[PDB]
Amino acid sequence: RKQVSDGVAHIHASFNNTIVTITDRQGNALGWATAGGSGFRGSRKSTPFAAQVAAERCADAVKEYGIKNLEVMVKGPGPGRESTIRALNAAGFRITNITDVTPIPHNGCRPPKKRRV
Amino acid sequence: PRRRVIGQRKILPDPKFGSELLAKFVNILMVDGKKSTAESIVYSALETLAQRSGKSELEAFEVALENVRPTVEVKSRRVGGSTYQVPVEVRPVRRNALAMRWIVEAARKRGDKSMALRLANELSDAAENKGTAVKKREDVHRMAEANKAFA
Amino acid sequence: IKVRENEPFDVALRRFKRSCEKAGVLAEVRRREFYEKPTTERKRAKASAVK
RNA sequence: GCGGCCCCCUGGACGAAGACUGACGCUCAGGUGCGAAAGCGUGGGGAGCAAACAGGAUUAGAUACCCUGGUAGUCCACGCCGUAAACGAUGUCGACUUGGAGGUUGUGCCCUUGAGGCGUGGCUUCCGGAGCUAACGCGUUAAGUCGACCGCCUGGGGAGUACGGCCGCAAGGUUAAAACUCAAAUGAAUUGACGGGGGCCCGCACAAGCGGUGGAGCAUGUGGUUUAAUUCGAUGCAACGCG
Ligand SMILES: [Mg+2]
Ligand SMILES: [Mg+2]
Ligand SMILES: [Mg+2]
Ligand SMILES: [Mg+2]
Ligand SMILES: [Mg+2]
Ligand SMILES: [Mg+2]
Ligand SMILES: [Mg+2]
Ligand SMILES: [Mg+2]
Ligand SMILES: [Mg+2]
Ligand SMILES: [Mg+2]
Ligand SMILES: [Mg+2]
Ligand SMILES: [Mg+2]
Ligand SMILES: [Mg+2]
Ligand SMILES: [Mg+2]
Ligand SMILES: [Mg+2]
Ligand SMILES: [Mg+2]
Ligand SMILES: [Mg+2]
Ligand SMILES: [Mg+2]
Ligand SMILES: [Mg+2]
Repeated sequence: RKQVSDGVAHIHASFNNTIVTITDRQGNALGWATAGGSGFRGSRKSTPFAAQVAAERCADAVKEYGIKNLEVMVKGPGPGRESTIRALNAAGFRITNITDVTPIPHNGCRPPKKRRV
Repeated sequence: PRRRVIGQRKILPDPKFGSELLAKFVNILMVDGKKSTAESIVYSALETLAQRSGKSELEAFEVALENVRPTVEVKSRRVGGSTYQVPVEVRPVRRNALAMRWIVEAARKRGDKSMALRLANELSDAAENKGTAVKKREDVHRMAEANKAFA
Repeated sequence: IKVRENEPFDVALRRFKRSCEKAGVLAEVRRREFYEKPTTERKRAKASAVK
């Protein structure tokens, strides 16, 4: 439809769920998928396998997309932070740079208290 | 066991046919310790299957056993929480024995005429893939690939 | 943070990310509530490290 | 008690020799000052976090642990409060007493070749000798040998409570009893046992399989009940086809 011919995939991976969204360099989202929405409701959605399933499910259908080269950037503590890439790269888009954001707060915003369980 | 390695001797090959697998099949099919009845029943079913399918005698059952053997099995595992169905790799001999047990129990649950014909029917429907052994066989395949990270 | 791999990368094997801290800083920072804890997390193992 | 960086004001400590005063010192009841966090008053600010509070879970119950929100508070200025396991559970000052390995910060001599040799101070961590100690342990930074002064203790509970005095806006703080009751309370260490502590190992313990019991009929024993009597024993595993 637009034939971007290049893009970047933002992965937000946490201990609870994984989200993957394809986007343009100018911050324009085309599609997204989540392990929770990929039929892994419960404890499996936090597993690496459900992350790669969502990655490939979001990467599929490249015809209308048109993104040939798809960079990658991950954020947060994921289920290895590598399985999603292992699936996405084989999905068809070659990877040349992966950046990791993982926002590290330089102090401030006192974290929540501890869990006594 | 827990400390000493074990291993069982190999049963005698099946009479006349010389099929070690057939000799093991009569062992599994044996009930109350009567090899005569098991041998008669297995031979009756084998000849019935051969004449019904038009196939040879040795490999007619081999095809069905090949087509009713699984690849992975779920083992109940719970490291930190509740039970997790963790699929595992099946050993060769374990695969063979499991398929054999599946065939025998599937023939057991039938009610066609008698063991001689029920075993032949099970072999035929296993060759075709429309029996009950195959119906139970696809379950492990569908339940595989659940929890890899756990061990 | 960034990978600049040579033209031959095989199947895109991550060799430099693995050698880097990977999750050094990530694991260091993902913890919480650094107020009453540090006063007591202190060496004393270094002491046990002896012949 | 104090951690981004920069500026202004300002206190203390340590090293080099040199000069100067000439016991001017140590300790300190009462007194004065400082003093975490929480808390209080007035006026601001309020992103995150979070007492109270609300809801959802778990549970026999849960006004708790868990989850979703969330006010005071946490922040700032000026005042008050004066309490902490405010601990090194070890008052300050001075002298003497074998060593070893480190850290941090000065300084002297030298073939100075070097991220080197040889010395001399301040602070600081660990291990250990004599000695001391109930023991654990301390050990030149003493809990060793001595000297000066101060503070405090006299069985456990009642009780750091009551009354009185002083202080505070309040919460409360400080000083501080008696009646009554018990024969103990307590410290260190030893052996064993136990732990929803850790490590290693074994058993048909689990797992992988076969066959069972618990369902039906019957045999037998036991409990219970009834009976003239239903003789007496045996009772988790280790009594119940047992004597
Ligand atoms: Mg949370
Ligand atoms: Mg005084
Ligand atoms: Mg305060
Ligand atoms: Mg206030
Ligand atoms: Mg206010
Ligand atoms: Mg809460
Ligand atoms: Mg006090
Ligand atoms: Mg303190
Ligand atoms: Mg302390
Ligand atoms: Mg004291
Ligand atoms: Mg010592
Ligand atoms: Mg009082
Ligand atoms: Mg009073
Ligand atoms: Mg045995
Ligand atoms: Mg078992
Ligand atoms: Mg019965
Ligand atoms: Mg008697
Ligand atoms: Mg009796
Ligand atoms: Mg008796």
